[PDB]
Amino acid sequence: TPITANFREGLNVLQYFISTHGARKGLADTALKTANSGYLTRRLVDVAQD
Amino acid sequence: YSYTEKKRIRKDFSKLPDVMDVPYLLAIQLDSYREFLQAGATKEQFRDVGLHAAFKSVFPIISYSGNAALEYVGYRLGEPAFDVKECVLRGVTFAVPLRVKVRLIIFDRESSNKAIKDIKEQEVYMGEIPLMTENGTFIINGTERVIVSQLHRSPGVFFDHDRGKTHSSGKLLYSARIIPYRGSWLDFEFDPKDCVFVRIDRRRKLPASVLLRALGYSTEEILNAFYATNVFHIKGETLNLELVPQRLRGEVASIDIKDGSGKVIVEQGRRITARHINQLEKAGVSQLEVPFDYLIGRTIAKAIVHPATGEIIAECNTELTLDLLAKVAKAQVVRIETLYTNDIDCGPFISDTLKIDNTSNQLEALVEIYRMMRPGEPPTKEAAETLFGNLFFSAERYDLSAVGRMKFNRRIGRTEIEGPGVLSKEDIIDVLKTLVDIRNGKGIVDDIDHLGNRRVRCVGEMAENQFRVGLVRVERAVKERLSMAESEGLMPQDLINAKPVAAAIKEFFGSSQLSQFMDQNNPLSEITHKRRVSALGPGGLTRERAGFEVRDVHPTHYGRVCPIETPEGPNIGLINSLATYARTNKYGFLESPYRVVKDSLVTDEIVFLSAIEEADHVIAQASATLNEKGQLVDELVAVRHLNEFTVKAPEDVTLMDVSPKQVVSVAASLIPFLEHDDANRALMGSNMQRQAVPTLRADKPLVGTGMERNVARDSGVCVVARRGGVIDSVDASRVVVRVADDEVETGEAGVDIYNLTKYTRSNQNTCINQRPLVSKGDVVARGDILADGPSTDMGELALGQNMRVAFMPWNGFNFEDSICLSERVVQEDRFTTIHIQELTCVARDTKLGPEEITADIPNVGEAALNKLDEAGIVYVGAEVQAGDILVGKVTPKGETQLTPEEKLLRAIFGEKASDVKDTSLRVPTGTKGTVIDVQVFTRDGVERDSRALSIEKMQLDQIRKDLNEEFRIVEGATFERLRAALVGAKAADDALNEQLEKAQAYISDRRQLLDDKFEDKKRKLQQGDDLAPGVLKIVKVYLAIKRRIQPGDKMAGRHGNKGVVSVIMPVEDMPHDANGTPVDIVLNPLGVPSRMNVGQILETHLGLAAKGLGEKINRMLEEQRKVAELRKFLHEIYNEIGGREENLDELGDNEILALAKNLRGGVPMATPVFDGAKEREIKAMLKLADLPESGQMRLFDGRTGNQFERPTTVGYMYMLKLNHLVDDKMHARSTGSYSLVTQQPLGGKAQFGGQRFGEMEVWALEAYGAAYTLQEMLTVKSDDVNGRTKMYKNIVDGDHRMEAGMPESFNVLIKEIRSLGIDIELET
Amino acid sequence: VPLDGGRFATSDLNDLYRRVINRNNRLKRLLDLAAPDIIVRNEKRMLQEA
Repeated sequence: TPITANFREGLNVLQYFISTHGARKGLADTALKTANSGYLTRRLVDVAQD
Repeated sequence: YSYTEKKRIRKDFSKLPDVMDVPYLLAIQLDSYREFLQAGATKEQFRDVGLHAAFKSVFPIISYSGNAALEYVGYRLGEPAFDVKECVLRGVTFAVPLRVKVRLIIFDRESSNKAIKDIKEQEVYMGEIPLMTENGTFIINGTERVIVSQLHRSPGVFFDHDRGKTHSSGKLLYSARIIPYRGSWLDFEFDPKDCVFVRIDRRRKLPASVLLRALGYSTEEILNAFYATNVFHIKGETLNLELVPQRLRGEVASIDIKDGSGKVIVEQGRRITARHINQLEKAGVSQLEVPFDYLIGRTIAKAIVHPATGEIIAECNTELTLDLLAKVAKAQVVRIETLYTNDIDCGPFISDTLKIDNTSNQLEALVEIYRMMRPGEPPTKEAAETLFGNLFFSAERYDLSAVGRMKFNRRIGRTEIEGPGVLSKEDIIDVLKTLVDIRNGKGIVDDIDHLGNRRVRCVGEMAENQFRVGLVRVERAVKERLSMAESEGLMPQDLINAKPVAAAIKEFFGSSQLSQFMDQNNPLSEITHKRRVSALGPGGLTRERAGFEVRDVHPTHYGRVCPIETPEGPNIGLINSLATYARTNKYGFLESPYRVVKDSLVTDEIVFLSAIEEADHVIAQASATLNEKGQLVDELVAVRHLNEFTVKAPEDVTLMDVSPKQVVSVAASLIPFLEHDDANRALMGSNMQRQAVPTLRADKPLVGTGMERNVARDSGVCVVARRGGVIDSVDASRVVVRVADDEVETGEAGVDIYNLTKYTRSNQNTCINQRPLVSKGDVVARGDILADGPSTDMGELALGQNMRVAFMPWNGFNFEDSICLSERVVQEDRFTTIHIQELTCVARDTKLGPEEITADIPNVGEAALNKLDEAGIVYVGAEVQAGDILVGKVTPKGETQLTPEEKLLRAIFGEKASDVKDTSLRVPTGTKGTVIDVQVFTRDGVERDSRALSIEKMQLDQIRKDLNEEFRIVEGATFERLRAALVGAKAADDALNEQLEKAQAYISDRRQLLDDKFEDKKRKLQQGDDLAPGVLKIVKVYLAIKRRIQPGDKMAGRHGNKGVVSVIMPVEDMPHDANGTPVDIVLNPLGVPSRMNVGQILETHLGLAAKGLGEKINRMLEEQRKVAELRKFLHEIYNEIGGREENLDELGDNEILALAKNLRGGVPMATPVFDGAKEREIKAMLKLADLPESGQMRLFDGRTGNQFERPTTVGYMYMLKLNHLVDDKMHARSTGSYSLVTQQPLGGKAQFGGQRFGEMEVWALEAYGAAYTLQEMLTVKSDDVNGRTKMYKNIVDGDHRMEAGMPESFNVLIKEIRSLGIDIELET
Repeated sequence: VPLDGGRFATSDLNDLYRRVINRNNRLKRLLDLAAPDIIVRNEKRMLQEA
């Protein structure tokens, strides 16, 4: 079942709980990409210095 | 309808009726610690948690080679040392005396009742209890601290399913893990070769046959538990098979089973079907003919020993071969033993593992396990058998709590609710029986993210476990001392030691990650920190090994854990706050309230549902169609059956929510129009309200959520009247109320003194003050608000202030998130805050010469003498700035070794040489403030100086004037009640003389108590404090800094919209309307589409109607209208729109002028988090205030004067101010000090400020063609003693040149690598 | 480096050098005392572990 209402008409108590699953997963990924991208650029620059 | 609501009424748009009021927001902290104290003294002490449970487990002492038993009679709590206000200034940690009564029972070690010695001695001062305050905060060393809850795994058994990570064998759901409460854990894992393996809490691999042999079971008994036994006999056709119709279901038969006296059943190569299954029950045949080739795949269960042969021809639990039939045929064994086996279902996975290990004897397996835990140890049979039995079968080093025994019976399937703590032999084999059933396809693996498997600890559980680990250390030390000593020679008090007990309490509040500092900025941050529950700490997962399952939300978090409240950063998901209606269960789980729904109507019965029991009932939605009869009139209602969201029929509803706000937390319940914003902005909006600084002027928000009133009462900063009555006298320092004769005792009725605290230094360096809001002659009741604390206005939480806001890009000043401000926001002092800084000085004891604090110091100018007093303390109220000295501290020195350059300087001055240096405390650079208070501390036995007597005298004079004032009130009250009893004097008598004698004895009782309350207070003030060894006198001076708003400050709203002020533009450049009212804050409208927060725009439109209606009420007062006309206008506001309407219950003249003067600055509106007003109701309010319903109006520019082409949106938005001032962020340093090993610039001292040139900064310079710049900031500007000296001289002369030099970071690597024996030819 | 209160600080390397120096002098003074084989093999291991 999808979410019928939108942000203007207002969400329900149960419809707003569904949008939290995708939001928390998005906020949890931006905290991990800062460590993997910073680790990826260190291995590529150590082999292209000479 | 109380008295505090008669001043300000808040209109609410809530359309759903309230069934259950919001409980105490700190009920999880007060009731959790109350069980730890157990102040109730009855005959049967309810022992479920606390120190009383630890005094009953380790109470009996089993003395080795002796007879000494100690019986614990009980404990008694003592009176506190100091008050809550005296402990924060003296630092006594608010300790509580602990007295225990122990009984010494002696015996002759003969197991008889002869020569019994009974000594009863009660030990005093055994330990110190924290004894937290009423708000829930702990006072440790004069600093406020709190104990957050912990969310860890529940003790029990859990089954995991690996995702093919072992050997890529598809899916393996046979990972069994048992986590007990205390002691080592045993885990059962399956090898890729289909072999069971038990794993102790250590890196090792033990077979499953060794675990069964160590318990005492043989190979034949263990084989019967895995597979059932079968019967066989050799009669007729040399054999007879017992055919079971259930075992042959689903098994292909390649043999002939045509037996049955001419009745065929299954032919060769035919798969048995349900039709062939029904053929066997009607016939009832039990014996069939099977060739000897089919029995080869089977195995025996026990050893086959024929009585005629006399020797064992077949071993127990061994596969059958062709030679086994030759031995069994000649023996003619009528009875044949075998085990069950089936390739279709119930595969013998553990049967193959028993033959892999050489577990022949039970004693041989005990020494093999002890060798795995201790390699190279002595192979003793009696020594190893004692350690194994004391690991999983003894009360020592293995304790299973009551919460673990209840959970273990639910997973296994036992009917016993309560079980023993020590694991039994039946419980160890029952886990292996449930593990092999899940592998065959019977059952599923459990989930670790389910709230039914997790447990939320409390402050009372951690204090009891930390006290038990410290009590067992004092119980063990007393056992080794009392057993080797005589009962008459050793005293009962000296037998036990209080050192390990008192040390365990101090280390728990100073070395634990859970016990942390309490941030004190606004009353909203105080309640959020006490309710915040984390998953880290002792006995929990850290930030790195969490992964993604722990950092994710689960559908079982509905009404228990806030899904939207989570601190951003590295720890996302680990820390999550509780819900509003969250309540702990009896075992420790989370429970949420729900309503009882019947088939016909909805009853008013409210029950608290657990986590595991919520999967059966169908939970409906909090908001549904109601036809005023208790029955749902909707065709389809959103329900939840099993952790899923789906629409169901209205005839299947069994439960219903209590309120829509039961999902969000307290911090998230303050964001209006939350249903229109996104879940990402709701998480960031909850953090802007947490880091709010209390301003100088507190203004209530025009739009609220309704929870702003119930959040200030639960906080400890607001003064709540305990006894209702008439306010006799009110002042800015104290509030005195007179208690009525109804709710009072017989004596000392009107005795209540409320002392308001002044500006004190908080934990976050913010001012805290309380202002009175009641006048003399106003009656109050129980629960009324007499005075408000910080960020509080008449009982309502007022974090920031509000102003006129617009939405238009103004010359690019609001580029992405920047905010443009006007001049009226800084001229009216709206965001001006007050900071309180603490500066302390200590007088050490040097080995050269000991000297106390002296004001006379050498090498000082006449400018410091005028400000410094003769004692050595600056006056209270001076403008102390950078370079001014606070106290005078002399430091003795020796061996000056005056250089010839210094001798010439001392001669041109004329003054004599002084060897004493000046190391007095000064103000750091960039800090300016005003002294408001100075506190002194003197050790015991030292002489008081001229400063210790000035403050001490002023304190006792205030207490005496406060005690004499209360004595005058009770004196006149006793005489007034006495004069109102007898008749008037003109021109029985014996009863009136007794009343005069009672009045004379009444004033004598208050007088005798007056000196006792004055003598003990003078005793505490004259008693010195117990400071640390090596200090003589410690002085603390406070500085008050009034930081004004400046460009660069960080300002945000309530919907997660951060911002930095760019330029404070004058009042002429701001866009104004046709009337001439300019706006103060201009925002950026481009942030709405990406950062989807529709509630931010709906708040601006609703805020315009709140201030728009306030102008009509204030203008109506200036026209001197009748009171009957104002009551009609107020009725057109509260009784017009849908929601709560309250009126026609106040006084005509008195209450109308009181509400009109309070609502002249805006009508407060309440908008719930999920029951907000629709768009049709917002436009209806603008029509009443003669405002455009569209919410937009064309504004005139102030610079060019031309009217804008498109209409803009104006209104009033509640803004906040965050603690991100630029005074603590701006830093600059050219030259400073360096270290010794590495000549690098330092940071964190009085003068500091520098940027670390990281490795990623180096790769940015290498990407360019820059070579001289990269070498400059790496060799010359740092790590060069002789390089920086010559470089600084070249800049002053005016010659820009650089020398090569040598980096100091490289010379250290040369000397350190040469000590290892490696040669380095650096010169070459 | 001394700090406030008359106290000073010593690095962890000063303790390692002190342990190897005193054990070296205990071996430098046991070269003419006619030490048997039972102790001449253990006193060398005290220096090897340092």
